Amino acid sequence: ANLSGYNFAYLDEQTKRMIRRAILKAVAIPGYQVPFGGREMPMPYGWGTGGIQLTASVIGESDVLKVIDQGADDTTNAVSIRNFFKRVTGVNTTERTDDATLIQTRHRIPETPLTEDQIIIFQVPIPEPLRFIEPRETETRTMHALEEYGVMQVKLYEDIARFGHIATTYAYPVKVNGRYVMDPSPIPKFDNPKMDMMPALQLFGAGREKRIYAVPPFTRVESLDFDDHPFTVQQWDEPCAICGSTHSYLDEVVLDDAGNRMFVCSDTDYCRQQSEAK
Amino acid sequence: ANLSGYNFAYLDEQTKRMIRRAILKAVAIPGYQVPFGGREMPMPYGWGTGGIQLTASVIGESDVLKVIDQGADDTTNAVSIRNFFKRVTGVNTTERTDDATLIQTRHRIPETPLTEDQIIIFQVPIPEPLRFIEPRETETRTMHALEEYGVMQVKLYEDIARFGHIATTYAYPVKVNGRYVMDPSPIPKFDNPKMDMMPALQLFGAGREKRIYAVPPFTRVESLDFDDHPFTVQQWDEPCAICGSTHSYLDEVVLDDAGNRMFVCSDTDYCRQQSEAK
Amino acid sequence: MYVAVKGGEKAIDAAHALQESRRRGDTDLPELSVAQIEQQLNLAVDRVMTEGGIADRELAALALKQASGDNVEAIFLLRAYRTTLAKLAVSEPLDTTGMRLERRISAVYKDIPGGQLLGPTYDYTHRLLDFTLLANGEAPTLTTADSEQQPSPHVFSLLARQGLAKFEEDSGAQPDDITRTPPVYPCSRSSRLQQLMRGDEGYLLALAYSTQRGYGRNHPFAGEIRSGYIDVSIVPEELGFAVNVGELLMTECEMVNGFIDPPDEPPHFTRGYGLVFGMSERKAMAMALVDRALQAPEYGEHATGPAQDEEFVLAHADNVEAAGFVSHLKLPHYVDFQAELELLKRLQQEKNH
Amino acid sequence: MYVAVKGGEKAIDAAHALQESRRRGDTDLPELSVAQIEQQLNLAVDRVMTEGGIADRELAALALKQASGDNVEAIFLLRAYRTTLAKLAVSEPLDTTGMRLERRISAVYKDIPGGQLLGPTYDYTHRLLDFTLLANGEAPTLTTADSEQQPSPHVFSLLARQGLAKFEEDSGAQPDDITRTPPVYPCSRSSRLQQLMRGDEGYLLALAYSTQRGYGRNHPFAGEIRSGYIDVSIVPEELGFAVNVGELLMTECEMVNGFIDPPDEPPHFTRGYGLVFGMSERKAMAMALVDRALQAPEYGEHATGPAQDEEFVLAHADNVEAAGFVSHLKLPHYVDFQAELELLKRLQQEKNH
Amino acid sequence: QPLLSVNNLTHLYAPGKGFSDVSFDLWPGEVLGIVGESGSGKTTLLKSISARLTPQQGEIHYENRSLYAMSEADRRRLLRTEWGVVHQHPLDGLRRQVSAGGNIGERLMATGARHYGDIRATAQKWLEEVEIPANRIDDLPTTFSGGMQQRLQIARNLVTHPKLVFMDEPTGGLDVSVQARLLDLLRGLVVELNLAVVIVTHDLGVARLLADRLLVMKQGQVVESGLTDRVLDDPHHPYTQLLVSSVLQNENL
Amino acid sequence: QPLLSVNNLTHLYAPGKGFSDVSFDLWPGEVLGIVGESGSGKTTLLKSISARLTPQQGEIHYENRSLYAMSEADRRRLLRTEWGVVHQHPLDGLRRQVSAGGNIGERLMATGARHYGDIRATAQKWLEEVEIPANRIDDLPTTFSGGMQQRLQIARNLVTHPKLVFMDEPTGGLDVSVQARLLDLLRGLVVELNLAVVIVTHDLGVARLLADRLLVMKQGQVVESGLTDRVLDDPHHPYTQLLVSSVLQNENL
Ligand SMILES: Nc1ncnc2c1ncn2[C@@H]1O[C@H](COP(=O)(O)OP(=O)(O)O)[C@@H](O)[C@H]1O
Ligand SMILES: Nc1ncnc2c1ncn2[C@@H]1O[C@H](COP(=O)(O)OP(=O)(O)O)[C@@H](O)[C@H]1O
Ligand SMILES: O=P(O)(O)OC[C@H]1O[C@@H]2OP(=O)(O)O[C@@H]2[C@@H]1O
Ligand SMILES: O=P(O)(O)OC[C@H]1O[C@@H]2OP(=O)(O)O[C@@H]2[C@@H]1O
Ligand SMILES: [Mg+2]
Ligand SMILES: [Mg+2]
Ligand SMILES: [Zn+2]
Ligand SMILES: [Zn+2]
Ligand SMILES: [Zn+2]
Ligand SMILES: [Zn+2]
Repeated sequence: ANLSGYNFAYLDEQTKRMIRRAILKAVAIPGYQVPFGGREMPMPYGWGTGGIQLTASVIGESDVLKVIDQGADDTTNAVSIRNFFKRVTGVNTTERTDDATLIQTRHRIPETPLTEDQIIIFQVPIPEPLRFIEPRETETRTMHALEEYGVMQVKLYEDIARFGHIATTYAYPVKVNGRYVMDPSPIPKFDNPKMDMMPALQLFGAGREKRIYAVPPFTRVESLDFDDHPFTVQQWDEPCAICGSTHSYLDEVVLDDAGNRMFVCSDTDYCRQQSEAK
Repeated sequence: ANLSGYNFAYLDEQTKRMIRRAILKAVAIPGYQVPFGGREMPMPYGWGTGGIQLTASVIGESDVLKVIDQGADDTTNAVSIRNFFKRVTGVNTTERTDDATLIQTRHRIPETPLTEDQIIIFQVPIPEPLRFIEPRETETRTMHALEEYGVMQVKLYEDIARFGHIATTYAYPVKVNGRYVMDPSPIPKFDNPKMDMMPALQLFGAGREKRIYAVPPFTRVESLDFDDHPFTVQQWDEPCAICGSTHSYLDEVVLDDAGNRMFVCSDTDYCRQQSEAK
Repeated sequence: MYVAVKGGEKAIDAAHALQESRRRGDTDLPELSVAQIEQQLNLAVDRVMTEGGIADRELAALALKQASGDNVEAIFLLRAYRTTLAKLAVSEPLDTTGMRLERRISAVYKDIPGGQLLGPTYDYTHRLLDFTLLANGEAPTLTTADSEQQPSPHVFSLLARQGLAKFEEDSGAQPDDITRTPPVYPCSRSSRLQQLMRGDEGYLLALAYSTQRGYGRNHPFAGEIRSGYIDVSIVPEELGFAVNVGELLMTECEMVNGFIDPPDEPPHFTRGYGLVFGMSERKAMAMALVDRALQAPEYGEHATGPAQDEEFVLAHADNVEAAGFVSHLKLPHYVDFQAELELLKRLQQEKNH
Repeated sequence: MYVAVKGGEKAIDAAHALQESRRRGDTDLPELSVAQIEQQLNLAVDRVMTEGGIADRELAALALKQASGDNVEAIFLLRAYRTTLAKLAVSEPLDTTGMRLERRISAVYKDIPGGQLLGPTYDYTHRLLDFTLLANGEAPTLTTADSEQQPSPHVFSLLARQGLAKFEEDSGAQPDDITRTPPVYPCSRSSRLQQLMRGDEGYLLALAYSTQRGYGRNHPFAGEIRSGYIDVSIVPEELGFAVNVGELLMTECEMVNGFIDPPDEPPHFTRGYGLVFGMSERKAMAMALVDRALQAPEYGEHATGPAQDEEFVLAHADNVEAAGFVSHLKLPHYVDFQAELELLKRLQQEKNH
Repeated sequence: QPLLSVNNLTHLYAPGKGFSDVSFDLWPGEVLGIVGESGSGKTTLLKSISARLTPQQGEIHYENRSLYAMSEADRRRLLRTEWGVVHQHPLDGLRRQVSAGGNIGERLMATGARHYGDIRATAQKWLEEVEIPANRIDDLPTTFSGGMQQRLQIARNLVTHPKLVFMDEPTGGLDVSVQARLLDLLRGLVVELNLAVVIVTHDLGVARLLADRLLVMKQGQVVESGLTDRVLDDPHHPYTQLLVSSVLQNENL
Repeated sequence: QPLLSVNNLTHLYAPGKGFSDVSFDLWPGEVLGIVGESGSGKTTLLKSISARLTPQQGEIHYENRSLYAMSEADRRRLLRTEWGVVHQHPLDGLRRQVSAGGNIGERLMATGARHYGDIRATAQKWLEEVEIPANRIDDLPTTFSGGMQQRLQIARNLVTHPKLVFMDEPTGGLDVSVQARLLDLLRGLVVELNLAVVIVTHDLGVARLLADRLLVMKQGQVVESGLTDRVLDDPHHPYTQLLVSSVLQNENL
């Protein structure tokens, strides 16, 4: 339970309510960056404050919280955030995706498909998919308002002309509900397909940049691409060195100074499930 | 004498010699900003470090040092600099212009005409007269090299077109030896005439900006102006409230909250001389 | 074969223990007290209060102690602590004319009503390292003058009465609160000043310095700098009349800027404003300079420096955000970097084909 | 009639005495020791050493004590003290591969040879004000692991061996020394790095942050951050062979930056470098980010942010210069302001004619 | 019904700078040339009727919809997919840091094109249409000559086959041969695709060969209008007579 | 002896971009026309011969002094007081934040003028010379139309009565009436003051009425040169024939 001297989930009720109104607006306007009066957390800005605030505003006593970073529950920041939530809520926690009611993640969508009533909360550094093309909010806001997305299409076409490929490899922009160009957070392109027509509700929090957006269940999410340069996901020549999976995003572990390396699933829960199956 | 544990004049001999070579080059190239490897002083950058370094590199045991700020010897920074020099050199000091062999000043040239063998050392924040027109050194250096002074003339003409007068009132640019446009330090326009064909050597130090320049004795110094908008000096409707002088730069002393004020000479030594004459 | 193991929690705990031990340092030395930091490192405390958002000297000193003197970490600690507290009141507007002066200076006139009161300052000191501080010493026995505080009207009031400057009038506009609503560019001057007060001291100092060097010049003169105690009053709903809850040590800076010649009024000086907790002044001066720079849209000024670029200045001013996001690169980024590596390897293979 | 009187010297002396008394604070509290500041406020000391130019922890702590915790004033004190000392030697180039590691992390790979060594860090702490520090406490009894330091090759070496990055080669070029010759823009990378190491932490942090937000993006990943003890060696003329004069605690940051595709070589990651005294890292990270940003002319990059504007960044980076020039406005400016006033009064009279 | 209808349109920066009380219609497959004194308000009018400058008075109706009563989103959608705008300064209509191929392909992708190869092929074909070598596709416009930039802008604004193109002095910086190529291209587009054009020009030969009607502008006022040949050969207003008399006469050998 | 002498001048950004092996003379009181295909190297050549682009090969002699063997200071002094340069884009030859009066008066003050009233009067007189109202003197060029900016640039570069003026398409953005005014002004300056002009133009009428000789440039090479009338009426090179045939013929009523 909550026995730390702080309000449940550490946010005062006013902040929770403001964030909840923001969440509802975001759901009603898929892909649109809803500004919200976010607060400074015990974690520094840029270390997951937006996801922390979203989880604190949605989480209840019966929720089973899963926190992952780089697809792993044992990552330093995942451990920190999960311990904070255990302190200020007392909720049950799990590393198993299929048992989680709330999944707060940084840069991965779990390999295990999500299910109805699950909520996955993404930590987002840059909520504006046009930011690296247009650094100014004064311009990107108008571009989203008027659906003026040409600079993005020009960026993609110039990337193809220069390198023969789209240069963006993670946070790959996606069109949501046929209207809004949205940043999917720093997930690798491997995970973007999972966002399309998913039974779980997706929430996205950028605490430093003060934005919340959402993709409701069963919403179209299509990565920007070309017919002759179709969206392609990361591939590796090796399977997971532990579970042998060929269908998972792999992380490269450098073993020695002589160039010896191995590749292992970024999704440690999926890796454990695969290893137990065999 | 010097009994403080520091080298005479606080600078090591290498720094004095480098500054002395810079001074000689500046003299040979009137108006040209000579870069020099200036050092951090006990006074913050922007509080007279360049003048301090120049005086330390030129001063000797038999010199009679006069230090003034706003024309007054008793000004806070003047007292500080003079006390520092008394500590690290032990030289005789004076408030009388005609008895000084070295005069270090901030924003005034004394009303008392200077004489042969006197050196007046100006503290300069911005040694580049084109800086407020062109903030970049990469451009102003070339403009001085190629004698490309049009932006300054355009600034003056645009000032006349806008306000009917040249907007600059202190640090008024001057052409030196018919060639170099030079910043005279933030002395008022009132003092610029005194620089023309003066028997004393004028040195200018910008420690923060790392420049030294010079006007040798008996060198032409002409303020940039127009025939129909000739160089005009500051004027006041009142004489000095103390000595009654009408020929001195006046400072405005606010006496009460009801708008009562008086005007008194900025040159306190000149004011004392005038008051003693009457 | 390789098996995953749990190392995150214990490594984190060990790292935090190491940091706490380093903070304590040599146990032969007595542990620093928060009172000592508050009293003897008071300028660091001033900065931590101003940028953390809470004017509580003890809390700022506590944050500094906890942060091992890291001003950025202490500022973040105080700022985060702010989130846990309830807003019990909103003060009546401060009235700096009622300040009990520790220091009052003006660069624009040699002497002014109320005089040049240097107060406690390092100005005009010779910055020579004082090695006598390596051992205990005796503080100077202060000399004393008359105890009366002479009337010290604001210099800008004397400027405005002459018509040289414009009085800052209050139309009753409701201030914007960037702590409750995220900033919307272009921001009102109230929002800009709130953000500047919370901004990084070094960043704003560098911006103001660039303005002094021609990158968006505003021709500034230090019209007045005051440092002293100002009373804080509230109007509680319980009682319905104003109550004085105490006083705060604050520094206020009013800068004269470049005059303007508007079409239908006499030409007059522009102005900038800075306000900070404590005695440290340069933050207030830089705040006034950058406030004037960001006033460019009001005056139709053609920007010549980044200090006039509102979004660039304000979006990167808060060192909580900037330090957090720069430090976040320390976080594991190997998924992303693997996505980058895959692309780069394919590009190299294609080029070498 | 009015007669001038002498007030400057006595007012200055009184002001300095007031500042010294404020620095001492309440005499009931024991006076802070420089050793205490060195040990327990070690991150402030790290910043003061890095920006003051002298890696002497005791001197930095002394400056902090003398500056009442004002990091800017302490930095200036140390920098000024540098001028009074003779250069007895020039070190042989540092070899960071020989560092005795207190901390070593890499964001680009989950695990690396030598491991992720978090060391003493505030990273992953919950920034909740620790009120137990208001009273004396007991530092944690540190747990212990194996004492051997595993081989920790630089991550960039592993990148370059794969061809993903370019080794930083030494052609024997003589470094520029901005302490002996004023900078000449455009500056060499050696001069730029020397200036960045001396630069204001907050200014450079804000610039790096702006680069992360699209104002001159460089796609950075924290390839490696190390903090530890590195030996310093010299070659005295008396003996003619190298002697180890001791070791310094230093932090080194290597950033992997956005890859490039040069016309006649495989595409590869760019890189940035940061190096500071002590444990404080964010200065090193910001230094690497801004170093990469200022590498734009080498890579023919079209500037999209002020962080890429070499003169704007470097000319205003040194907080000694910036703080000094911003503070100088406190100096009397009444002669210049009188000139300004005369012009403005004439303009008003002419307009009102 | 007119494709574009302008009634009592006015926009004045000051008393005489801009245009005042301008009315005209335009239909598909028609060219409205605009000629007159430099500084007469032609560029201002072209901006106003192209949804780039809100008029102080009057109304603009496009397909029977008031132009400035629409949402900003609708106006930008028109300017992206429906309209073409050729600026007096070519770089104002180009992306400086985007290749010529990208400058052309932005418009195609705005119309739903999503095949990179087809977009590039169309861009090369249109570069050859305006006599820009197809091997300049990946070069930035900053490396182009003034006339090359002008032709790139024209190709960019014609690639989507818009229903209405506003052009400000499109022949500026063009040699007579490539000018003739451009005139033939525009005439063919107008006759075949029913394209409508509003062209500001100072070359009365281009106006005569291209414009179906003319507007003569002096000091912000349309002083004469009607059939192009009638205006040029039978001018009634003194300024139009002066303008036609100032034409540089040529001789036949 | 020729005022300007160009021998084997070459500057190529790439194999075909720019100009190669260009030689010609110019004397006082003469006008060298430069015509040719857009992108043929005319602006590049004009920059090179006007001390703005160092050639890779060849020599330029001004009054028997090698142009690029001189110091940079001497070249800038020539461009300040001796020469005039009219850019293809007018704003490139103007100070955006400086009024028209200041833009003109900069050149006068560069020649030693130091009377504000006389400078302003001369600026107004030259504004009226190019048919810009004298009440626009204090307006910034950003508020000027393209043709107004062009004429301001011309006035700025002619006010000092230079011995040599390089012009890149100076008639761009000008109506035919003000174009005729400008042609008369330039012809008068050339005949009276012995001004020499190198004018790049795409209007063959202006070249015929103004240029004494012509150079025809194709792909960076002078393919034909000689007396203007001979080149235009008796072209030998195929490209020159194509160019003259592309001229828009007019009719006399
Ligand atoms: N931004 C502006 N501010 C003030 N006046 C302007 C502005 N833009 C154009 N003008 C003036 O409006 C008039 C019309 O300009 P324009 O329509 O560009 O002429 P043109 O028909 O030659 O293109 C000109 O006299 C010009 O000086
Ligand atoms: N900076 C540059 N880089 C590369 N090519 C250029 C550059 N500037 C011009 N060019 C090329 O050189 C050729 C000559 O250009 P220019 O002399 O401007 O032609 P014009 O005769 O039409 O003025 C053109 O084909 C152009 O694309
Ligand atoms: O602004 P916040 O506090 O909500 O942090 C959001 C994200 O910003 C950082 O960048 P990242 O994507 O690498 O991961 C970090 C973090 O998850
Ligand atoms: O750079 P430094 O240290 O040599 O200081 C030169 C000048 O810079 C400041 O500006 P100021 O003219 O008001 O007076 C001060 C000082 O005299
Ligand atoms: Mg026009
Ligand atoms: Mg050209
Ligand atoms: Zn696996
Ligand atoms: Zn007097
Ligand atoms: Zn990140
Ligand atoms: Zn000053």
